[PDB]
Formats: sequence, structure tokens, C-alpha cells
Amino acid sequence: KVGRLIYTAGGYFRQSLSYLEAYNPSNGSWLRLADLQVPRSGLAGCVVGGLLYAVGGRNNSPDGNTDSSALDCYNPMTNQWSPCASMSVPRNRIGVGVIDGHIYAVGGSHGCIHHSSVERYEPERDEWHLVAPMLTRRIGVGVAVLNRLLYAVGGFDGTNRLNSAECYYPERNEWRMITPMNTIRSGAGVCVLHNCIYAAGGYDGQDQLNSVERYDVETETWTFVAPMRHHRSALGITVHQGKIYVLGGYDGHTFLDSVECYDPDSDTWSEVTRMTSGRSGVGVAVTMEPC
Ligand SMILES: O=C(N[C@@H](C(=O)O)c1ccccc1)c1cccc2c1-c1ccccc1C2=O
Repeated sequence: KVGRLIYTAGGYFRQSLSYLEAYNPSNGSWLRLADLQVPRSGLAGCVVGGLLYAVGGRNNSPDGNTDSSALDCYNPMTNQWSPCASMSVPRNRIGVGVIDGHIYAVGGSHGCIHHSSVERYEPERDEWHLVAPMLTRRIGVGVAVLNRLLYAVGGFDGTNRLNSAECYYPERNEWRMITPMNTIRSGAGVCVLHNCIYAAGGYDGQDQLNSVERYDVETETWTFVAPMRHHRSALGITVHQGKIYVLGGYDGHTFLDSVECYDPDSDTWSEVTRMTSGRSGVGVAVTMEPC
């Protein structure tokens, strides 16, 4: 269990960013690692087999905006990125979850197109294949996996921001609606901790949110927990050693550098570090330290 870092890839501040930086909770240090080959915001990060994957996003740049169909792999042992097979379609503001060593890419946008489509990547074969689409088109969607079931939470369908959520049952290749959240959330951070799916922050159509709610997969209810110190949309999120970490985002005024940590035992958030610069739209995942 030792030696793991929180990696943050990409993001946005004025333009999309290529940064890969890794935080060590055991000593408070940050490392700057190999830049992404292409800057991207609105991507997602995940880890399979000790390798960090960066999925989708968009390169917002002075010379144009290009939505990304890319899958790229970072190996901490070599500090190098390698391209993988690309997805069927570009997906900005994507959500991603991993089940049994397979990466699911969910929703996202391509220009004015808001996807309901979903595809699954097989690292051993370096292939993507489409699976059943969601019941709702969702961009800015939060995704997490609990008990080998995949959840898609909130987002924007092209007309309205959403409080709805749905679950994918892989052995039936089928999506079903679950109880909706109490709050509309686009661009929330969504993760799994213990028996619950958490949705932290986001934008409700009027304001960035500091509230946080969790869905108990047995009781099918959403319950609010302690709010974050900062309102934030387009935040990064991950879980490490039993605590939720939220990174960056936009608070309605500033691109945040703060990283907050949620302790479920005390139901409290604390500010634990700051990124090297404020940014939104990052991808985040946990794997072994490099070299
Ligand atoms: O929170 C906002 N927007 C969310 C939405 O539209 O649902 C969203 C959700 C997910 C990804 C991107 C955006 C929002 C509202 C007004 C002004 C601004 C933003 C914003 C967000 C991120 C970076 C910069 C800004 C910014 O200047």
C-alpha cells in the first residue's frame, strides 16, 4: 500500500494544459513529471495495471479548440507517455470508470453534440468497442464504479443540467435510472468510498456548489454530508487510504489551487495542500511513484 501518489493530468487556466504533477500525501511534496503529448482539459484519469491513462478532453488553445478522442498511457517506471487506440468519437467533459481491468468512457461532448454513447477499452488487446448507450445524453458527467457496477451522475444533456443518475449492469449490457440526487450538478466530482457514490461540488445552473451528497447503493437514498470549504465546479477527485481528495476547479471568481480531503469517520473536510497553480478540468488517479 505504500509509495502511491495522487497524479493530476491536464487542466485549464486561460488555455488547456499539458501538466502532469504528482502529490505525495505522506510528505506533502509535489513532483512535475512528463508533460502530456497534447494539452487537454475536461479529460478523465484512471489507472489499470499500475499505468495511468488520460482519456478524452479538449485542447482549448489560441489557435483553435479540438475535442479529443485520445487514450494515452503514462508509465511511472519510465516517466513516458505512449499513445493507445483512440475512442470511436471525441469526448470532452467525459466521465470514466474501470471495471475488472477495462476502461469505460461515458458521455461527453463533440462540438454541440452531447453523447449518450459509452465505450469500453481492453488494454490487453488495445481495442475499444461500443456498449449500450446511457438513457440520457450527459456531458460534464461524474462516473464511478462500486461493486462492479458503473454509475453515471448528473451532467448536462444539451438543454438542462441534471440531477438524474443511472447505473450500468455489465452482464445485461443495460442502463437503469437510479434515485436522482437532491441537487442539479454539472461538472461535479464523483467517486466511490465504502458503500456510497459521492457527488461533490459542480454547477447547478446558477452557482458553483460546495455541497456534497452520497448515494447508498443498498438503501438507494442520497444524503448530504459536510460541505467543502470551497465552492467548486470542474474539480478533480480521487480516493486514497479511505479519504476523498478534491483538487482545483472554479469557484465563480478564481481557478482554485486548493486540495481538500474528506474524512468519513469525522464527517469533516480539511485543506491539505495546494497545487502548483490554480486550474480546472483535470484528470486524477492514484498509482505508484515514478522511477
Ligand atoms: O461552473 C461553470 N460551468 C459549468 C457548467 O456550465 O455546467 C461547467 C461544468 C463542467 C465543466 C465546465 C463547466 C461556470 C459558470 C460560469 C462561468 C464559468 C464557469 C466555469 C467552469 C470551469 C472553468 C471556468 C468557468 C467560468 O469562467
